[PDB]
Amino acid sequence: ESADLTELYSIIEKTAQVVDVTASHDKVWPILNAFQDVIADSVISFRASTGSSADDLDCRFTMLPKGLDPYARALEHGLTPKTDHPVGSLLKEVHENLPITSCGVDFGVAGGFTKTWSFPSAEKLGKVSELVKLPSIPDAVAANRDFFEKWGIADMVSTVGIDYSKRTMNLYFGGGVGDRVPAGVFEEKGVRAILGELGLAAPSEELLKFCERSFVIYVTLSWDSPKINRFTYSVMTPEPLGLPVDLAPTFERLIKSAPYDTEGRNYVYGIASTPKGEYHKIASYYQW
Ligand SMILES: [Cl-]
Ligand SMILES: [Cl-]
Ligand SMILES: [Cl-]
Ligand SMILES: [Cl-]
Ligand SMILES: [Cl-]
Ligand SMILES: [Mg+2]
Repeated sequence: ESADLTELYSIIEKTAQVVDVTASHDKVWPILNAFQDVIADSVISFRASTGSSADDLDCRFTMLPKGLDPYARALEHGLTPKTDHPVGSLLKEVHENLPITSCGVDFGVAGGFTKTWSFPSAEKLGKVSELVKLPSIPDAVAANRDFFEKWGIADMVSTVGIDYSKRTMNLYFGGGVGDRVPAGVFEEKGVRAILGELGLAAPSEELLKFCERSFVIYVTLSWDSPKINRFTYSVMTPEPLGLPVDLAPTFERLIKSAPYDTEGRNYVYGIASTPKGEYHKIASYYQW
């Protein structure tokens, strides 16, 4: 399957160029070699960003099997260094104490290994009450326990992302046929209240219209701040050109001119609110 990795690299290099990023052969090939045994059956997607994060393109391999510890694999191959910071111990704690059924890894095509993904199945979700007991959890989860309880989302953790490069964590809520994020989270009063409570930028008119199409949210937390770092609404659609947003030129190019067919496939779009403003994300699915 060495020639398979060669085609995949060639797709990664070109897709990077579509969004004005240059892939690093020296960073990406070790990752392809490290995960060669799980790439064929993985879901592979490319995620572009506006704002500061526009300087790299993320590549994600998801739906990786139970029995792969993707952080351990990255450590084993020297793709990321050992650390005593709790970020390095959280994955194992989450995998034991939340009903995780598959996983994933995430890398910048220029920057190298950045994140792991831990996925419960939609039929049985994770709980904030179990997260707050984990030795390596950010203190900010319990520090915002009021927020998760207020908005009725504490028992519907649907994905955990761990970013080793930034020392942040993402908690997703909602998705698939699982428990639903309450409707009030997506109505204007709710969007204003949430962003206000979290000290984030007041929602734009574009964000309000986008929120009407959303049923997945995720919260970004860190170990070094008691405050939620950002709040992101997500929308899944096979017609991203029809989203009620103005698309960045790089996003339009990724939709229209990727080196592969996404005919029919869903894209995943996000709008992140921070204390300074709104930044967008779009994921295109190469292998599904
Ligand atoms: Cl993110
Ligand atoms: Cl509801
Ligand atoms: Cl996103
Ligand atoms: Cl998203
Ligand atoms: Cl910011
Ligand atoms: Mg259910």
